[PDB]
Amino acid sequence: IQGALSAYGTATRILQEKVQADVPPEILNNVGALHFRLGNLGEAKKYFLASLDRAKAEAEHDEHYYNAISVTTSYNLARLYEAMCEFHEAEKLYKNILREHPNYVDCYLRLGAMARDKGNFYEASDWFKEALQINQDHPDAWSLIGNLHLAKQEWGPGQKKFERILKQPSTQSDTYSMLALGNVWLQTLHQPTRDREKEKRHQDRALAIYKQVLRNDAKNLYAANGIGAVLAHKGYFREARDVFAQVREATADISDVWLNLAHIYVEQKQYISAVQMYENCLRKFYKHQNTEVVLYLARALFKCGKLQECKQTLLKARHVAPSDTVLMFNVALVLQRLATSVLKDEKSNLKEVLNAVKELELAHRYFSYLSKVGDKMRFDLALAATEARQCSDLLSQAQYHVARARKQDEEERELRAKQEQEKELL
Amino acid sequence: VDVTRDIVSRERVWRTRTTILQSTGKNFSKNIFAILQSVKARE
Amino acid sequence: YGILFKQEQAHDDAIWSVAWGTNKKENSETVVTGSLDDLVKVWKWRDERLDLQWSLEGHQLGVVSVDISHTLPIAASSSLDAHIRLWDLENGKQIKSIDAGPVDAWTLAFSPDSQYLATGTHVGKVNIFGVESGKKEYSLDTRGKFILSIAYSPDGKYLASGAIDGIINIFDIATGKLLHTLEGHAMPIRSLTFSPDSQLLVTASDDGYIKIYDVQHANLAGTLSGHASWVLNVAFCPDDTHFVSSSSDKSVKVWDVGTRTCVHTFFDHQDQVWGVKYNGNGSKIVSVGDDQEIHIYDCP
Amino acid sequence: AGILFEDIFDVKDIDPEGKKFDRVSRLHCESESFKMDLILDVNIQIYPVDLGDKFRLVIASTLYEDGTLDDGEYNPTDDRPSRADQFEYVMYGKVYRIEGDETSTEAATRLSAYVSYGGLLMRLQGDANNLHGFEVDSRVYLLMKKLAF
Repeated sequence: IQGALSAYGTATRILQEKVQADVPPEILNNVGALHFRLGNLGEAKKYFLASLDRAKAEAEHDEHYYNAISVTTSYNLARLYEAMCEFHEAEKLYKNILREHPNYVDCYLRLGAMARDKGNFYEASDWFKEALQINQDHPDAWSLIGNLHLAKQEWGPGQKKFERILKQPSTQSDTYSMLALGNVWLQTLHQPTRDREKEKRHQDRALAIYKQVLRNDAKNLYAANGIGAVLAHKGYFREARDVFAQVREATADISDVWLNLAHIYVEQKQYISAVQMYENCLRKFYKHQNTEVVLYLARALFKCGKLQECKQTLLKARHVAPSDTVLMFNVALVLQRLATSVLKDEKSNLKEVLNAVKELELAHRYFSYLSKVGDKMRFDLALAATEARQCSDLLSQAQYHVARARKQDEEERELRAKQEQEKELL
Repeated sequence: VDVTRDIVSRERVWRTRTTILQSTGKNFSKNIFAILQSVKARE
Repeated sequence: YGILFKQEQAHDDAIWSVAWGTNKKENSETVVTGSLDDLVKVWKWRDERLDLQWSLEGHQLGVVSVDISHTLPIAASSSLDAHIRLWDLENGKQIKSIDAGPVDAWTLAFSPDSQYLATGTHVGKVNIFGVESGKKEYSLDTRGKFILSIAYSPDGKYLASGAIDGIINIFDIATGKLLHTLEGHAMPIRSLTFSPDSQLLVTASDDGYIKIYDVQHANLAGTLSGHASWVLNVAFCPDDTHFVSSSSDKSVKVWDVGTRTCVHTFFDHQDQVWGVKYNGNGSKIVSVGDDQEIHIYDCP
Repeated sequence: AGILFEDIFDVKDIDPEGKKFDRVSRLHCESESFKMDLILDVNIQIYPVDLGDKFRLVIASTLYEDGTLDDGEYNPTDDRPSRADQFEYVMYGKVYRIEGDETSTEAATRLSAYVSYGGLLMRLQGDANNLHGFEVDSRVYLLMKKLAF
């Protein structure tokens, strides 16, 4: 994208030596279009404003249609304004195209996206279906429809119909829809009914989908993306790194690989290679504290940098939305892990015995509060009884060791006195 | 109207959905289906 | 329009809120913050410099909310340990510890009369504890999901609450009854505050639009496009001419409350800012966040 | 195995102080996932690298996959399948130093393994967890390969 820019810089000045002729809007619009994708958003904005001002001047260029040139420049300009933290100006510019040419699709599709930020039930779900009735042969507008049903996955099995609408041969082949099928089929995994010869068939079906979109497209990465997911679901983590390696190497800047790769690493007791992979996904400017990552972050952590620090990330996660039950359960499981790691074999510092009981008390208060909640993590939390029994015998061991604390107190007091007397000799 | 064919005929779409699926590079399936087939024979 | 003071490494852990005074009751010169490292530092902004005055401890979990009483030089601190401990900036001692068990403890809300303290409950209600009592005086019966933000008005005439699904609940602190319920958002409302005149009500949702509604008739006064990330903290200038907006994108935009325009933006924070608050006059703008760096923004 | 390290880097600066030699240039890559530095010297004549190139750099302890730990002598006539068959630039060196941000009491967080490839240096300055299999005076391979993405 720098080469077209280098050519446009010189083509802009090479059109001034023959005569005093202003630059046509058609060159400024594309040079600003290149800079729109770049970080020169303000500069592309000046390019688009000047392309608008120049194309407006074409009062006799009725053959080249200055009007379509101002339309495309304003379209890129509202596309930029939506991206310049300004949806008000993008709405007004996109409505200025709607008021003059309602037979346009992208200006009508880009308006629903702006309201879809506030919620997936506003004029987005309505504008997206209104665009399809005017152009049902628009694969973009029809593929947008299935994206509405992705908010609520309750249309798991029933989405197959609406994804198989434009599966007619006139649209074929379409990798977008065929892979959306494999995705809606993979979402059906992670279920305990695999011994019922039900999920194995699902694996083989999605694998056939992937082999087909592989035979027709060897360079599509998403095809191998699901194949690695199934091979990992088959139990081959040793052989999933190799399939994900080709995907990582091509582009590893997709949010999915940073995670799919990170599960093998947390699988082979390499949290040292898994915790950075999770931070790197969170390097994107979209959130700071996600729940789903931090769920994957604590898996088999037992280490001193992996228990107390894991609480800090857990609190960072519950800080954004405490309403989840699994955060409130794991914060208790880690609290019990830490308290049993100071009140069983330790024989450790004295202040920590005072602090461990406070943590154990808080964990026990959470044990009672969790048990009254109705809904759970698709798994009833009736098994808190073993945790309560562990905290009981933990209370007994803490009351046994708090006396060791005082014994070590007398030990250190007599050590300091038997040292002070040696110093008095000198 | 003519405003549709006035714009769909001069613009340039360098990227679309299916572009996003393939790598920009050259990663055929000879190195993919090989392991994909090796995993099925061991089972 | 810039930054005056730059406090590097203001904490061991990330700061989640910041409180500063606006009255003359030994509140505007001291800076009370609460971070996740369980250090309630009492910073004394003396000699135009951010000095530590007190270092209060005791919270099991990181501090979630810090605010200065309006008519009083004392303070308090909430966390997720269901133990809301009151403090004093006059001695650096602890007044009391409201055990808001078992977990139902959220951001604080000093009354302007400094007599009540609102705290969210997980059941959806808004428990109004008493400052000198500690007991649950009266609780608003507006159930739902959870209260994500509670605020008192500077003159004490209305009260709002941010839910998890973008539901403003305009209460009446003068009778204790739900009057309006503003649902102009579907995003979890992070925080909100009241205008110095109790006429406008800003809402900091997770859609990056600053939809400033009204309270007198419960209506929207205009959609302001905020940041691209989620507006975390939002405060009004004491002289009521502008209002700042903390997002989760290392971005300190200062929007206008009259024209709805960014009048200045700060990008000195390497991380996302978490707390923003004005001074007593509105020139110094203190700011905290995960950078653990307290910046003092002057806009004369 | 024997993979002491593995990552994707990309050339961010090529010989910056000026070119000191003619067949050798400093690459100042940065990593992509673990966020490591690299200062590498490559034979810029038989394996030319230009800016903005990305390569996968696998620092290995042996070349045979089973990790059977060869001696350190050169024998070209060898059937055994190696890791060098899927890379393009393989070097063989000797880690000569491991600096760190140790303090007197607590441990170090950032390490720097300096290895030297027959004269052509390298410094993998990262954090103290990815630099684990590296101990000073031990033989190590390089194995890099350019990603055509």
